[PDB]
Parts: sequence; C-alpha cells; structure tokens
Amino acid sequence: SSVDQKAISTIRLLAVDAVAAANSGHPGAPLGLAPAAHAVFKKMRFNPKDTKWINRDRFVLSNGHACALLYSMLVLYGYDLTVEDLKKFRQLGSKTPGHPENTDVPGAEVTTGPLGQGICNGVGIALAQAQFAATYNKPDFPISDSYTYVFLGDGCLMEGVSSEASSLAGHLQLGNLIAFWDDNKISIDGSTEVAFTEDVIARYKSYGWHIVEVSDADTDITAIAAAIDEAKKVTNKPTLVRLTTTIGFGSLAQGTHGVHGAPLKADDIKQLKTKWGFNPEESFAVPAEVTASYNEHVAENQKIQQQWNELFAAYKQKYPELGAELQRRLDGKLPENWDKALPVYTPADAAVATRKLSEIVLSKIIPEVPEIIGGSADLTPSNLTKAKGTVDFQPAATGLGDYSGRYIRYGVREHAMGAIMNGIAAFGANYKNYGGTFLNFVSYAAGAVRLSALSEFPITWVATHDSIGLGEDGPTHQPIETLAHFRATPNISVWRPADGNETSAAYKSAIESTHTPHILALTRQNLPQLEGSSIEKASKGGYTLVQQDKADIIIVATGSEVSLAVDALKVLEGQGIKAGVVSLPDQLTFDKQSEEYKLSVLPDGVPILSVEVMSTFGWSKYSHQQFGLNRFGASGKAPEIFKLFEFTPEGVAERAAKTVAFYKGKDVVSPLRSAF
Amino acid sequence: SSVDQKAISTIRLLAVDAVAAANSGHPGAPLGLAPAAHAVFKKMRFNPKDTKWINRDRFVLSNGHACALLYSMLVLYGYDLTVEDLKKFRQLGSKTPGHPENTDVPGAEVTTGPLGQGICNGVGIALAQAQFAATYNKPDFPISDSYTYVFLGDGCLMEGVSSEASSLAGHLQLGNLIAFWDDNKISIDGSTEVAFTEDVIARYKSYGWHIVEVSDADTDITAIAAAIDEAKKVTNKPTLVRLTTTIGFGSLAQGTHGVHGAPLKADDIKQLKTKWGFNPEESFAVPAEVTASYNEHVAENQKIQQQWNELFAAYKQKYPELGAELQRRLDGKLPENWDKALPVYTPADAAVATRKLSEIVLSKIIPEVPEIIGGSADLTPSNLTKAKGTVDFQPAATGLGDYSGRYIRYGVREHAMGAIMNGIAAFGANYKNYGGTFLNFVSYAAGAVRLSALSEFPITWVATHDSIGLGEDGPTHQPIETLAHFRATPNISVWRPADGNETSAAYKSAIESTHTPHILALTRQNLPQLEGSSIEKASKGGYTLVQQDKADIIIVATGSEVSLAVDALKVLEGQGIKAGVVSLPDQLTFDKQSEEYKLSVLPDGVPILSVEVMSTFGWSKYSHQQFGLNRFGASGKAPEIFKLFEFTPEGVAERAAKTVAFYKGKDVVSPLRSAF
Ligand SMILES: CC1=C(CCOP(=O)(O)OP(=O)(O)O)S[C@@H](O)N1Cc1cnc(C)nc1N
Ligand SMILES: CC1=C(CCOP(=O)(O)OP(=O)(O)O)S[C@@H](O)N1Cc1cnc(C)nc1N
Ligand SMILES: [Ca+2]
Ligand SMILES: [Ca+2]
Repeated sequence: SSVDQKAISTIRLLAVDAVAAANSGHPGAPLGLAPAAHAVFKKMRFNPKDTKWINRDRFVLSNGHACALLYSMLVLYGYDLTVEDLKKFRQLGSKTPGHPENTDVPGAEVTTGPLGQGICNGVGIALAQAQFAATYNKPDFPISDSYTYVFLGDGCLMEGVSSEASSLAGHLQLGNLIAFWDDNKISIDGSTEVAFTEDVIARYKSYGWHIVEVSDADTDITAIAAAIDEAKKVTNKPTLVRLTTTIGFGSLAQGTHGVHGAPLKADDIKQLKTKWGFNPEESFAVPAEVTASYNEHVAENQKIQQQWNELFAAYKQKYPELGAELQRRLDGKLPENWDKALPVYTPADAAVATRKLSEIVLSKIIPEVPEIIGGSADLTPSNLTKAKGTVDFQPAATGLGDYSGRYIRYGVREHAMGAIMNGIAAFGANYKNYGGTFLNFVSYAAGAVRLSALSEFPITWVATHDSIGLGEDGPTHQPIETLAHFRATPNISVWRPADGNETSAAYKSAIESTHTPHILALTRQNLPQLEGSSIEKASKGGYTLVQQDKADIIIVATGSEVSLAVDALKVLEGQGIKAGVVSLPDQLTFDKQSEEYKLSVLPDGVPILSVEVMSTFGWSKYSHQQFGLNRFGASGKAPEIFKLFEFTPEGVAERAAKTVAFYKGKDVVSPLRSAF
Repeated sequence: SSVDQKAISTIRLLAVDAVAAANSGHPGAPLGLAPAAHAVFKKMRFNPKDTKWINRDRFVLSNGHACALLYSMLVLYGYDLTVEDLKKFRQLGSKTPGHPENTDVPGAEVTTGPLGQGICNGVGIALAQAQFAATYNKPDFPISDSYTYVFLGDGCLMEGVSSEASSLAGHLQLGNLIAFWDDNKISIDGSTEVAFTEDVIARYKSYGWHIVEVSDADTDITAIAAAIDEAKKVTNKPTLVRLTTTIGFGSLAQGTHGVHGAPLKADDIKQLKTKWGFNPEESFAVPAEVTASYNEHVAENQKIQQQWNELFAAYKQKYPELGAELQRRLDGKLPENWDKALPVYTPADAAVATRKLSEIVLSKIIPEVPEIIGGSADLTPSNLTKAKGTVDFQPAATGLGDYSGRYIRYGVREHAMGAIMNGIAAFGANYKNYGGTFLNFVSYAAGAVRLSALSEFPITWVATHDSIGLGEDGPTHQPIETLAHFRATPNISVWRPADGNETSAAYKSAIESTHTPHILALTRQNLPQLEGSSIEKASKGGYTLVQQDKADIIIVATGSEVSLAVDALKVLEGQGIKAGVVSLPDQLTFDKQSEEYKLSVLPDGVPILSVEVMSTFGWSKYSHQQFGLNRFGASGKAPEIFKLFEFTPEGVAERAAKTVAFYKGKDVVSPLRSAF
C-alpha cells in the first residue's frame, strides 16, 4: 500500500534523524530492517498502553545497536516514548539510550547490545511461553498463545552463545519462536567474506529449525508477512527467516561498513528524504496517515486484549484454583506463607554439603511454588538441581518430558543457560527460574550474568563445587577470582551459605527477589550445622554468629570457612585470645542493612580478620586483614589441599594472633568507616 | 595385529587402574577412545625426549576429563612420566593431575578440562603452523609440515566456543587440523537425546569441514588410520572424524552415564582383565611386547627428527637470513634491541587516545618482530589493531590474504579468539600474539583468559574502550567489574596505561612476556602526555609521577585518571593541600618489585587515595580510601558522564580533602604493610 511505503520511509527517516541529532549511533541496520520491522509489528499483538499484557507477542532486537529502529517503532505506535525522546537519542539521562535497556525503555523486553544475547533471551521467552501455556491453557481457554519475534544480525550469529541457544531451541521444538536474520553481508570489519563464510541456513537446518528465505527484504513486505504466516504453520520447529537486505538501504553509502556505525552525511540524508517524498528541510517527520494506520492496528490489538480479559474472567469461573494461581502470579505475589516450606536445622543435626541442602530446599519449595522452574548445564547429578518426581521440560513428541515440565536439560551450554534464564524472567508471570553449574563455569556465562544485573532480573545460579573443597578435579575447576568478579558487579547477590539455615535464607532471598539476580555458591563437601545460625539472622546477609563482648579479634567468614573460624576460636582460647565470629553469607544483602545494624556486626575498636578460601578482593570492606587464596589450586583430596594452604584451625589462629599483635598500641575503627 | 590389540587393552587397563588407585576420575571416555588413541599416536611424529621439536605433530585432548587416557599414552611412549606417576593420579603434588596441565605434564600441549577449550586451542596450533610454514618453508625445505590432532566429546560440541572456532577454522581452510568426535551418545545427564539432538555432521559440513565417519570405533583401527590418511589428502578443509564408540567399552556398565565419571567396581575391573587376557590380580601391567612396539615407533620418529635437524642446518646455509631468524625464535629470544622501535613521547607532544598509541606501537614493532601476529573480533577500525600495509592471514584461495599474513579477522568470536590465542602461543616458536575487542567483551572470553593465566601463555588482549570514557554506547558497553575480575585472577598483567610512554612500557612487558598473559586496557578518548612519565619508570608497574616531600596525601591512579589526579593536585594546592601522584599502570608488575621499591612509591606516614573510574575492588592493597565507580554507567557524551559521577578535578580534590581530614590525629602506615 501507499501508506505502508510511507510508514517504512517514516521509520527509516526517524532512525536516521535520531542518529543525526546525537551525532552518534547506527543508521545502517535500521535502514535495512525497516520493511521487516513494519511487517512484523503489523502481525504482532501488543498494547502500547499495557506493556505487561501476558498474552502479548514479544519482540526482541538482538542486534541492539540498531535500536534507533526499535525506538522509532515504539514512538510510532504510541508507547510511552515520543519524538522528543528520539531527539535525545544517546543523550545523558534520556529514555533513548544507545542500546536498549528494559529498565528504562517502555517496550524493550530485555537489554541488548552485547551481541548474541537477544536471540537467546528470545529462546527463553519462548520456553517460558510454552511452559506457561502447558500449565494454564484448557479447552476453549487459550490463555497463552503468543509468539516471540527476534531480529538478529551476522554478529549475533558469530557469537557462540547463539549457537548454544539455537541448538537447544531446535531440540525443544519451540514453534512459537520466529527469528529474522538481517543477511546484509557486512559487519564492522567489512564484508562477511573476510570471516563469516559458513552456510548459516544449512547450520540452522542441522539444529532442527524451519527456514524461510526472503530474497528481496529491502522491499518485499508481502513476502515477509507470508514468511510469518508460514512459520506459524510449523508448530514443532523454531523458524529462521533469512532477510536479504542492503545495509543502509537508500543511503549513498548503502552496502558498506561505513554505514554500520556512524551518522550519515547531511547531503545523504537530504537525498534520502527527496527519494522517498519527504521534505529534506524537515527532521523527525511523522505523517498523520502513518499514525492513523498504526493507530488502527493498536485499536484492534486493544480489542483483542479486552476479549482476553473476558476470557481470563471466564477461566477463573471454570477453573477456580488455576485461575486464582494465575491471578496471583500476574499480581507478582508468591503464595502466602510459602517460606514455611523452607527447611530449618539445629546444631544437633548432621553435617550436610550445601549442594545437598540446596537439593532439599528445592524438593520442599518446588511443590509449593509453581512459578519455580530451572535446570542444569549437564550437571544434574552433581549440582543436585532436580526435585525427585518432577518431569522434564521437553516436547511431548520426544517421550522425554512435556512442556508442563519443571526441569530443563540445558546441556553443556552455560552461557546460553544464563541468557535463556534472563528470557524466562523477562516473560513475567512471576517466574523464579534457576540454572545449575559448577561455580567456576558460571564464568563461561559472564556476558549474560552481567545483563541479569543490569536488567534487574531475579534469576538464580545454583553454583556448586565452590572451591578447592571440590578436591581432585584440580585447578581448572577450582574458583579463585569468581566471587570477587560477581561481587564487584553492581546488583548481584552472591550467597555463600555455611549451613542448613543459611542455605534456606539464601533461597528465601533468591525466590523473593524481584530486581536482583542471585548466585548461590555451594559446596561439594559436608559442613556442620552451626550453633547460632537461623534463617532470621542469615536473612540480614551478615550477622554475629558468636558474640564475644571482650573480643581481641573478630573473624568474619563465609561458607565452608565459618566452621573453620569457629574451630579457630577454640584454638585461640588456648592461646589466651578471645575471638568473635561473623558469618557473611551475602555481602550485597549485608550492605543494604542499616548503618547501625552493620556496625553492630563489625564494630569499632577491634581488629577484624576475614577468612574465605578464594580471592581477598573486596574483603577490605569488612576487615582489616584478609586470609584468602590468591593463587590457583591443586589436584588432590580436598582436606590435603586445605592443609597445604594452611586453611586449618591452627593456620587461622596463627594469622589471628598475628593480627592482634599487629594492632597492639593502635586505634582501630570499623572497616565500615570511610572518609567519604 | 595381536600386539595392537594388546596395546589397546594395555591403554584401557592403565587408565582404569589409575582411576581405581585414586578412587576418583573418569574411566568411560578412556575406555571408549583407546583404539583411536592407539591409531592416532601411531600416525603422529613426536619425540618423547624432545617435547619441543617444532615440527612435531600436536595432540590435544579437549575432553580433558579423559586424561587418564593421555597419561597412559605418554607413559607407554616413554615421555618423562612413569607408571609410578600413574599410581599417583589425582594425588596432591603429582605429575598426573585430574585434568591435564601444560605447565606440569610433559606432552600436554595445553591445559584442558573446561569443555570446548581444547578444540579451539587446536585451531590456534593449526593456524600458527600454517602461518609458520608460509613464513619459512622453501622449495626442498619443508621446515614445517605438521598436523594437529584433537579429541573432543559431546560436551565440547555443545559449548559455543567450539562453534565459533569451528566456523573460523572452516573459513580459514585449515587442512592440517584433524579432529575426532567421541560419538558415544552419553553425557553426565544421560543420553544425548535429552539435550543434544542436532545433526553434528551436517553442522560441520556447513562450516566447510570435511567429514569421515567410523561406524565401529570400538574395534576398527584400520578405519581410523584410513580416516587420517583421507583427512591428509583434503588440504583445504579441516576434518572431523566421527568415532562411534561405546562409553566405557568393555565394562559391565558400558554405555551408561555411570561409567563417565566415577571409578569402576572392583569386580568389573576383574572381568575386563580376563576378557582381554590380563591377570585380574595385577594392576598397572605393561606387557613388554607393547613397549617394544611403541619403542619402534619412537625410534623411527627420532630418526625423522634427526633428518629434520639436518634439513634445518642446510636451510641455514641456503637461506641465511631466514635461518638465523628461525634459530633465534626457536631459542626463545626476541630480536636484539627490538625495543628501540618503541615510540617515546614528551610532555610537549599532543594528547592521544591510548588505543591510537597502541596502533602506533604495533606499526613500529610489527616490522621489527616477525613473531608478532594478531587480530580483532570484528573491531579492527575501533581497536586500531592492524598495522597499515600488512596482509591478512587468509587462505590464498580466497584472494583476501595469504597464510604468510600477520592479521587475523576473528569475526564476532571473543571466546574462541581467546582460546585460539592460547593455541598460537602453545605452538611455540616465540609467537607473541594478540587479540582486540572492547574491554567489556573480554568478559565473553573469561573461560579462555583464565586458562591463559593457568597455562602461563604470553598472549595479549588489546582491550579498548575501557570505561565510561567511551560515552554514548552506554552501560552495556562500559566496564565496571572487568579489571577487578582479571586482577583477582592469578598471573594476569592488567596494564592501564595513562599516556604514550606508559603504552610503550605496557607493550614492552607484553612482548617480552614468556609466562604471563597481558590485558591492555586502552581508551577511546584522548589523554595528555604526562610530565614525569617514561618507559623506564612505567616498566616498574607503579611509580611516583609527582613527588611531594611534604605531602598531605598521595593520589594513586591509572589510565585516564592519572591526568585527572594531576589536575586535582592543582585544585588542592589552592586549598592549602600538597599532594603527590602515583601512576600504577600494572598492579601485577608493581607487586613483583622489591619491598623497598614499593614502599618508596607508597610510603608510611601519609594517607593514600586511589582514583580509577571502575570498581574499587583490589584498591585497598595500595590505598587507604578509594574513589571508584561501583554502579553501572550511562549513555551520553563521555565528559557529561564523568561530571555526573564527579570524576572531575574538583570532585577528586573534595574527596582528597575529606581523606586528609579523616586521618587528622591518626597514625597512618602504608597500605603495603600487613600482619602476615
Ligand atoms: C562487533 C560489533 C558490531 C558489529 C555487528 O555486525 P552485525 O552484522 O551484527 O551488524 P550490522 O553491521 O548492523 O549488519 S556492532 C558493535 O556492537 N559490535 C561490538 C560488539 C562486540 N562483541 C559483543 C559481544 N557485542 C558487541 N556489541
Ligand atoms: C558437563 C561435564 C562433563 C560431561 C561431558 O560430556 P562428554 O560427552 O563431553 O563426555 P563423556 O561423558 O566422557 O562422553 S565432564 C565434566 O567436565 N563436565 C563439567 C563441565 C562443565 N562445563 C565446562 C565448561 N567444563 C566442564 N568440565
Ligand atoms: Ca551484518
Ligand atoms: Ca559423550
């Protein structure tokens, strides 16, 4: 249609004008993908006035540098984003940052820009939708039937994380996922011939995806719409639509790397405008006939949501218990008193590894909290992440599970697991999802973990085998730097529970979270139940385990080293030194407590020694002296490794005594004090 | 042959017995892969008495958990590893750690165990061999003609890093790479049907690999040998050999996940021995006829190396300059006085971004040091990593470069780039290789970076756009935690040079390195040349830039914040406060200096404030108070972001004045002091 052509030109020119105003950003992919964006958004069901409608189709821009395109679509459709915001693209404090951020941009489902992430997030949105539909849909009640549309480029296809997620999505037969490859044969280094000559289509067929090819995606919106219709008929395979485009279509510099990532020249923008019937003297034009056309689609979508709300009301009458559960989840509330299922321990109970305590927690809470789902990256019998009696999330056609299942076999795919977890969280409906691996291999997923923090998603890593305590697998498996890395990242709760009560507190935090990802660092080896622990105290992140009013020293420790500190206190008593013990299961939670609470744990006037069998980085926030492990580990039986490195009651006591001596005659204030 | 069958049984039983003695480790893949290991090592050229022969074939065990297999081969072939070492498998301090470590195990080319790494390392060994051969071979002088053999399993094939490297290896037409997939249909979570149902062979064809399938790799060594011969005929494609095996072949528990990763039962070991003609009462048997057979292959290989040494002598006569260059490289020596090519600056010179200073360094040193090669992960015009006038490393058949080229187009593949760099270093011949990306995306490669440190490889990351100084791309691109992460990892030199002289010092360190990987954190934005910098002083890692004998405070800073500190010193002077400035371009190098040198930089008796626009973790090693950035960044013009966060001369001065006030009346000792 004439109006469709005008809409595509409007999108292209809004994106170009936004880049021009900022004198920064990426015009090439927006120019190339405007036809496809127009066609996809016309097929999508969404409400710009209710961005959280649970049955909306989701869109993800994995090639996030192309965000001037996304912002233009959101503005044209009347989301809470305006032309005035587009004029502030890439400007400090604006609603139009240089890559899309879900916390800041209405209609941005996830935070993209780091390549490869968005397609994996789309896999997770689609996984969640399938699980959600299997859980709630009934005959005559299609509560959930939405699609997940993803745009990606060559860069996303080169990043290994996307291969992981695409292999898994094909295995999982995720037929409501429809991805679109911007096949423009250009990246920053020039032609894809220099580095990216694989047969992408053949690779996607090998994963079990359906393929549709659109040879002229610069103009053929009829074929793009038809490709979507075709994809919707293939209910047991995710679909990749090859969009053969010209990067920067219409620019004098189209088809070149120079159009990827810098503003166009002013004369180039003028010729674009006149070629397309726009005024070359005008910027940020929005023809009223485009607004009218887009408004008609919004109004239709709002009537669809209106009818869905009536369907949901009827569902609550026909299926009273499921309807109440669904309502509670859409309200963002956990079941009343769910935390009464958390296991509680006493000091008379047996020693247990915190990985096994975690298994026990999951066993108790999964039956009580339906919005918990999770999995492991091929470490299920090691991480202990599956509750007995649950069914795996698999397509029923495989015989290996069902979409109503609760447990995901991620395979050896940590990075994609992390990004898929972000997508499950992004779906909404109160999903509280988790992923297991060895702590040292959470590092394989750092790209996604950082985005969990920036995106404010309440995902959880069940990160077992946390230290040299794992023993014989040796230094390639033993974390040193890992907790420092994640603790140094803003907005990550890094729990390292010492015992049963602390493990329950860690899960209480992880499941109640709405804005903060969690990493639970858990042991291979057994640890005793501590005298003085409780869920109540551990929920403060740091607490006084052993109070000593006339302390010569306080030992602050985490995880497996708390019991070590308690044993060292006894050695010290025989040397005439009185120690207190602080357990610090989560530094972030502790930091968020009141100043007075924190000072009650780490007071002035007493030296404080930290003990944790990994990097000492960060620990000066809480201690004057630090006993840690700042070298790689060793392959041997774990107790022998602890002895080698002097992580023994006597080794801790020796360092505590040296700390007391070092501060003799000195005035000591809390590590919590600072000059500014 | 009868002896070949006996050798295969010997290998299997040595591996099983090693696992049994440790009561730890992985018997399954060794049992399944013994026939293939026997066949491959019989085809390989190697000298157990000269592990560094530059024309040896290389073997890499990417499925490193299977290392009892590797250790058995090395023992049988008379490497510096014995049956007594096998009896100490997985025991503290042994030469047979639970995953292979190149620093500890003769004949282990790389450190494997973290899945996916070894195949990528093999790509790098093969890349280096092709570059090396193109550089040195002449008519009648095949100085380098060796192959790279890699074993991998399902786990390596699931990890995205291997997809990245396999796509690139296919593009690069690396015909001397021969990989073998242990197609046993089992991983830790059980059948591969639960998570890994892709058509692997079709995927590898899509990358441009050649395929050979061996349907009965439990017995058919004739077919495995024939597959190697076939692979050698295909000179323009890497080859994947599908070895269809039974995990744990021969065990009562063969073909099950239980055989993957735990010792066999004692009765199972007895029946293995009698089925294969061994004494069930005996462990660690080495039949003398197996030793004889293997010794004959060693003796033949040693005669091949003897002839290669004569070829090399003749090459030095026929090609005097190339021969001397090759000899120098094989001696591990850089060119005499190579560092005279490093650029030197004065304070009268213009401000320059450290990414551009890096380009200039590379431009000067690449022509002087032939063993430097490197590339970028699709960021060549941003990282500024290519010297003008050099040719890319590409197969000549593409027309895009040649194997004699110096510059690698890695594509958007940071993790594989990191692991490929490790393989290039592992090849030897003094290669000093580098890889560019944005600092924030070095994190995508953490799995490989950690292994650079553990493996002691002198690789270099050219990690540009280091901070909020990059501006508009925003918080998804702006490092916060990244330097803390890598500084907390043992054995990583993390240079953050402030100016031209410091950038030259950083490269001097990176290129001279033999055992320590480097990360060079470089700016987008221009920085002034500093009064007081030099290569000499910056080579100490930390140095006094501005000495103030009556200092009220010392400001320690890195990178872009050194100039900020110098400007703050001027503000402070107007407030009656005298400051000194320390520049700390590499914390690891500084830490390695003498205690007296370090105390001359960070003396007792004066408060010290650190300034660096990223995490404060680690900084308490060097300072009493820390001014850093412990939250995510922002999308805007960089100077506006610095102002927002008060990284301005006045903001630094305010915090310095507060630091002076906080220590009034207190006794202050160097942050370098400690109790133990
Ligand atoms: C290489 C790179 C880009 C080119 C994309 O090439 P692609 O074909 O995807 O984009 P097109 O040129 O528009 O067609 S964008 C810039 O982000 N980036 C840096 C970049 C690198 N690594 C990661 C993980 N995320 C990034 N963001
Ligand atoms: C999952 C896993 C393994 C199964 C391999 O399954 P694969 O098919 O490769 O082995 P096979 O069972 O012998 O046939 S090993 C153990 O390392 N590991 C943990 C592991 C996880 N992630 C990373 C990066 N490295 C690892 N090392
Ligand atoms: Ca592209
Ligand atoms: Ca396997």
